[PDB]
Amino acid sequence: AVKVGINGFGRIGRNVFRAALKNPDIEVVAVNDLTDANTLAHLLKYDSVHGRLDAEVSVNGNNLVVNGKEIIVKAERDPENLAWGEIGVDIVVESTGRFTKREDAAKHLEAGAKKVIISAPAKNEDITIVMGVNQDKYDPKAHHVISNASATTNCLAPFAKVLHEQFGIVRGMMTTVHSYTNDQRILDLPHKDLRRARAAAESIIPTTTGAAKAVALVLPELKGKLNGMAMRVPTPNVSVVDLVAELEKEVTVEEVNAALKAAAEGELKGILAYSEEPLVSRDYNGSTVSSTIDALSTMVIDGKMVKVVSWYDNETGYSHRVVDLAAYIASKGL
Amino acid sequence: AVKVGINGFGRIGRNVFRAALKNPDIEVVAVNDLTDANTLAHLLKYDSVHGRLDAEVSVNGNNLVVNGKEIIVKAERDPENLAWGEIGVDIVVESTGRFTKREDAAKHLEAGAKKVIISAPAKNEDITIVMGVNQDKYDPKAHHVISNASATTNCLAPFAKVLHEQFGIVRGMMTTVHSYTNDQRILDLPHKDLRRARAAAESIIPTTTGAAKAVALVLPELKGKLNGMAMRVPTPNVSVVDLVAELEKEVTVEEVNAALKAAAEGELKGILAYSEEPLVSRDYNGSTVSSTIDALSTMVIDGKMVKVVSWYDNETGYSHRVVDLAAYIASKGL
Amino acid sequence: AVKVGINGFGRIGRNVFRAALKNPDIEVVAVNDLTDANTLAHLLKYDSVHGRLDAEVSVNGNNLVVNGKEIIVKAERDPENLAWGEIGVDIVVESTGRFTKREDAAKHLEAGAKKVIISAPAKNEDITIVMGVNQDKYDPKAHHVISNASATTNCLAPFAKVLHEQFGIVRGMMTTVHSYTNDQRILDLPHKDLRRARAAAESIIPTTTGAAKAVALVLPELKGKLNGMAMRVPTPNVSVVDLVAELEKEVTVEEVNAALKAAAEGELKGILAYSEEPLVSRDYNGSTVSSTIDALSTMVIDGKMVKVVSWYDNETGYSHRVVDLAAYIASKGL
Amino acid sequence: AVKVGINGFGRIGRNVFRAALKNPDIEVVAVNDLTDANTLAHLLKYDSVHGRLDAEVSVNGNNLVVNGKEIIVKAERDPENLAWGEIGVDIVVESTGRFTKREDAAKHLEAGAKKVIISAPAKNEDITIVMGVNQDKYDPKAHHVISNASATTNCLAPFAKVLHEQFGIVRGMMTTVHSYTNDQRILDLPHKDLRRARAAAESIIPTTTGAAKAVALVLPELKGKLNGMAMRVPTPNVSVVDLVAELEKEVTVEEVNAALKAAAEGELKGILAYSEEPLVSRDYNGSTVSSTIDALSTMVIDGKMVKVVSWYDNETGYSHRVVDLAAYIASKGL
Ligand SMILES: NC(=O)c1ccc[n+]([C@@H]2O[C@H](COP(=O)([O-])OP(=O)(O)OC[C@H]3O[C@@H](n4cnc5c(N)ncnc54)[C@H](O)[C@@H]3O)[C@@H](O)[C@H]2O)c1
Ligand SMILES: NC(=O)c1ccc[n+]([C@@H]2O[C@H](COP(=O)([O-])OP(=O)(O)OC[C@H]3O[C@@H](n4cnc5c(N)ncnc54)[C@H](O)[C@@H]3O)[C@@H](O)[C@H]2O)c1
Ligand SMILES: NC(=O)c1ccc[n+]([C@@H]2O[C@H](COP(=O)([O-])OP(=O)(O)OC[C@H]3O[C@@H](n4cnc5c(N)ncnc54)[C@H](O)[C@@H]3O)[C@@H](O)[C@H]2O)c1
Ligand SMILES: NC(=O)c1ccc[n+]([C@@H]2O[C@H](COP(=O)([O-])OP(=O)(O)OC[C@H]3O[C@@H](n4cnc5c(N)ncnc54)[C@H](O)[C@@H]3O)[C@@H](O)[C@H]2O)c1
Repeated sequence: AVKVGINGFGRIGRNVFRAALKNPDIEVVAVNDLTDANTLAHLLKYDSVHGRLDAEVSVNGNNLVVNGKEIIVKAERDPENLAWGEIGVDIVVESTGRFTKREDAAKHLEAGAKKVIISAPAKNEDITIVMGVNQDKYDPKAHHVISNASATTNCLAPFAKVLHEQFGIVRGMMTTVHSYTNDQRILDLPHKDLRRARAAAESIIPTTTGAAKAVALVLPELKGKLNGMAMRVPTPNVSVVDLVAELEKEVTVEEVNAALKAAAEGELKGILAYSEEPLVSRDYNGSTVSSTIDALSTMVIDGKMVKVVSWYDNETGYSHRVVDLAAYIASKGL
Repeated sequence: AVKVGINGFGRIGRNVFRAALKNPDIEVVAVNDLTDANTLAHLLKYDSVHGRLDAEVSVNGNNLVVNGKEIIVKAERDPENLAWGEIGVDIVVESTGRFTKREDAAKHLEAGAKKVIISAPAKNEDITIVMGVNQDKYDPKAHHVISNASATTNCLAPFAKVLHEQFGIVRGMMTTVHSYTNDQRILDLPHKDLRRARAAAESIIPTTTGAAKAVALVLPELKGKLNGMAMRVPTPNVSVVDLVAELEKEVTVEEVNAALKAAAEGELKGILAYSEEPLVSRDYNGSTVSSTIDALSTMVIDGKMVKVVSWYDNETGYSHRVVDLAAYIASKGL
Repeated sequence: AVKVGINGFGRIGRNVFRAALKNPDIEVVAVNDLTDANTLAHLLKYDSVHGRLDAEVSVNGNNLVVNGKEIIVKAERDPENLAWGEIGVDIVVESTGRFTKREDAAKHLEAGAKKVIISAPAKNEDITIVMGVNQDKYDPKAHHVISNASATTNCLAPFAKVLHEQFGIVRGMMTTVHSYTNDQRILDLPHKDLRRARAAAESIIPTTTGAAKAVALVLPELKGKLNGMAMRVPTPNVSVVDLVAELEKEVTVEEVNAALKAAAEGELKGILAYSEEPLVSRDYNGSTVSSTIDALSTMVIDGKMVKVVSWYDNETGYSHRVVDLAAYIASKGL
Repeated sequence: AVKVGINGFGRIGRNVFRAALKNPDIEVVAVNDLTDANTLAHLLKYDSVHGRLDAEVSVNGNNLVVNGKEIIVKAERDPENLAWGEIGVDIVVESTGRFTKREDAAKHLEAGAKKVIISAPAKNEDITIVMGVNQDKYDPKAHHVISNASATTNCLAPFAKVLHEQFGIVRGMMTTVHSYTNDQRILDLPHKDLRRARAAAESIIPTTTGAAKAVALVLPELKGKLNGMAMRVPTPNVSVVDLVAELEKEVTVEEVNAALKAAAEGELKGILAYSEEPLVSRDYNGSTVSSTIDALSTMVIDGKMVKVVSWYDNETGYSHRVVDLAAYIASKGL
């Protein structure tokens, strides 16, 4: 239905493409990176994390060919030269990781695009959205550069929403044991973050995260009530959020879990899931939801302090949300 | 000085041996396991985590020879047959992981030993000790089966003591992002804990930890106030404790860090350490302290909820504490 | 059609079960291990390597239930008490790793089974078979305890057969860069093989392998002409054989590759595959063939010496061959 | 004694710096990279692979301060702006990986340096040297841009030299199971080499190498007789060479090992080592020799074909050879 372009055909760019392949209302007509079609096709076909792409992939000139459909391949380092308008691209998924500033992402609009979805926390964006939490705040008239936040925020926000509405969150802190990403390093290389500069597959690497405070962007009532950190570990994909919060209402483990299960079946179905199985990260590789409560981990002290653990495939879940947001934004008229 | 025997020459047994080599007051004269001297000598000399042992290691008959001293090698799976008495062994380090219950650990006493140190949380032990927290409670007359707790409790207890004494802990929850251990599995094998049954180097594995509740054993005032869990990750060694606690007094990050640093350079020197550097797990491999505060991670919300993160080499640190405890127990008379 | 029993429901045991689910001619009616039905069910449903099993799995009493079919679960350490006869099991897949000697595997026969397939190299087996190479040598009247060799031998034999037949192998050496298995150790632990005793996910570990010499059992003309070793590395599954051989004829890379593809498309279709794609180990996870030639790696030096590289999913490919062998054996009369 | 500059303060650059701190004849007065002094100092102080540097490290403006010594820090992307001459730098270690072509490496000469050592195979270099094999071929008057070959070639050449002199090599093929390096990728990213584009810590990754070919550069008699490949695996450091060669005469494992042991204790002392211990990769971390024979792995088939396996710490060993070459080149006059 709506024509979409993807700038930065990497981990999120390609997984967003995989997700788009399952959404008939979304059509990816062009992608942009810093290599050639042959390379992007090879990477799209064979994935070290999600296996071979269950589709036909080939190349024809500067175009990828998936199931007969041709996708234009561009290699413009400067997004202002993408000429999105000429090929009718309305929504651009900005996932290079280099253009999170509005002034930069806005270059896509200058190139003829209508809307831009930054696949990460942004700066000076017109608004930040987390599907299932605040998409109703999207304004087609005033919002052109939208942030889909981070995978961590998309995992926490949904169940933070439930805990707050049902029991009221006074204050809380979280840690996300997160798999490594391409923003880290193989073997001790320069990095603005001296922790992320260290060999990713050899250590537990503490690093900051704005996910806790970013939750306030989608749930204003939580402003100043949350904070947290991250710990990158030697796993290629799938992460988990560990939240410890003080509640206004006195609760039991059963009550907390019941409320999370109810939200997973109702308001947040497809966004928040609920599991009573003793699973591990590998089990969630490929999961499309944004957050899956690990019910067995739920605990409470004095009926006022609770710990909630939730899984999330930082690649697949987030990419699906990006597509859901694309379709949602389009449904409001471009 | 004091004659020591080690039952279960594994990760702790061997690292305890390395630490013993550095203390003139403790002499390891015999070790017991389930293999021959050739095998134990090879494992002792070459370590995948701690490098080559800086000492001369050889074999005479079926006994070990380290720096000119002969170490008797036994291979009895039933501790009752160890005859520690015949060779003047007074203190036995029980580190097989199979004899944490008093009925099993006491067999060493039945066999001639005077004191037994269980290298883990125990059952029906005379007392559980964490050096730097409650070794003063040790009574040579009434205590014969002693537990040195777990590495996690040895990491948490030291700073929980500082936090409670200086600000007062109302309640709190912790999570330890822990390296995998020999209790886990290489590739999905049967295990009582269905999570620990899964490929250890492939996932983030949520599992239990008695550390939080065990802290009450050495700090009774914290009874019923703490709880937690563990996340086993793909690293071979070094772990980290993440504590989120509600304090009684209002505090600032600087006040919390100052108290921890004071204790680290004061009363808990050698046990608790304090670091303001942005380091990673590999950097703590070989660390001999029981707990190192990652000061850069300390945070506070509403001046009441605090997060404290502490590193610990679960093998080296704990092993050193086992030896310190042995020397301490010996100093009180056998 | 034929009722099959699996002794040792581990990596091979369970992956053989998966393969059997896709073969209407073989029905697994019972499995034996050292744990309960709940544990085996959990392990069968969630695999850290091959993902979630696409089938309904539940427990009923002390039995398993897969897609409405009930699978009997036993927990007999001694195979002689399995009572295969009483439940009509004619073929037993011996995959515990503890009964590779004929006298031990034969205990299944005393228990009522008619044929035993040892899922590994054996001792005193009536015959060793590699599907696609010598199944024609199987004699229903004289062969009751059959070995399906190792995964490495199943990978090498097929193309060693092609090379010898087309160009004649004078002599050769092979090395298999093999993923770790459950016969190794998580962290330096006693092991008859001092190399396999070392932390499996931490090093490149040289270890012996009888695959090269075993090829002689399925290809007699190669007796005394091949030898090799293995190198265990930090990967969970998928291995690769590296064969260097002196040939009788002088050849070119194109000639060698062409002959391998001819065999893959004809004589050994389904057993030997041919690939001209620049892939990596992850890409072969799930591959059901016994051997896939990495054509881009083929190399020839000074006309007479060649290097051929072939991939193989040591779990999936081998398990499918076990099932193919069971079906083949059954087609000859039980 | 001789003033040295390091271009590309990375894995080799920093480890070369470590080796130089041990050689009184080599004085590193400046290093160049693409970051700030604080970052380089931090990376030099804490190494994820080799541990904390045993020296005092601090920063003073644009200088590193190691044990009171001032080390100038530059950040010039273009080698021609380095002005080595102005600071008396005579020998430059080119270890960025971007200037292996003579035309590029020569830029250091234009900037005032007298000699350039390319820490890798090069293009149109004046000469390629492997200490212990052909340093005697270095000509101070004609050789200004020298290559110290690869770590792999430094491992193979020394023992290939012994085998050829003692038995005569007809032809041979090699494979080096190599730890991953910074030229690879964390998670499937564009790369000219489609194999190296794949997640490095997740697969066995075949990749080409001219190491066996480069041997002819230092041992001209082996021209056209060798070739090989590489296999990158999930280990951070330490690699191993696996050579299979056809000899001009029949030999036994004992004779091959005896000749290798003799050379390691004689002519190649310090370059070639010999071990009869059953070790693994982690055991060689820190090894300063270029090649250590794993005697237990030596094999021979049909009298004329041998397999020799040798270990090498690709970072430490090679870095030491770089320093050795610098001292050697200086001793010949600048
Ligand atoms: N990986 C995750 O788990 C995850 C989850 C949620 C959000 N994100 C966010 O998504 C963004 C991308 O992350 P990723 O993990 O996919 O990174 P990545 O490194 O895998 O992909 C980035 C891609 O963009 C390309 N690129 C870089 N500069 C370019 C330019 N100037 N023009 C065109 N293409 C260019 C790169 O070649 C690469 O293919 C980041 O902002 C990140 O924070 C990542
Ligand atoms: N690894 C850590 O981080 C850590 C830290 C603190 C405490 N611990 C505790 O220490 C104990 C041992 O742990 P580990 O990691 O050293 O385990 P391990 O598996 O590495 O070592 C156990 C050793 O005991 C031997 N053994 C087993 N049964 C025996 C028996 N019946 N008789 C004699 N020897 C026997 C084994 O062969 C092995 O060498 C456990 O109770 C564990 O919880 C572990
Ligand atoms: N894993 C591979 O890549 C591979 C490939 C080809 C062949 N094999 C061979 O297959 C065999 C099994 O290998 P694996 O990797 O599946 O091993 P594994 O350790 O994963 O499985 C062995 C199973 O047998 C069970 N067991 C042990 N003793 C038993 C007994 N006495 N009675 C009943 N059950 C028992 C264990 O609990 C476990 O579930 C070995 O002989 C091995 O050499 C392995
Ligand atoms: N790592 C090994 O095992 C090994 C062994 C022997 C030789 N080598 C070779 O040594 C070279 C470097 O390898 P490495 O592993 O140290 O790489 P690395 O990526 O760790 O280090 C390269 C360094 O150079 C810097 N750099 C890049 N371009 C630069 C420029 N234009 N100017 C100044 N600095 C620049 C990078 O910031 C980095 O610090 C390569 O040619 C490689 O093939 C590597």
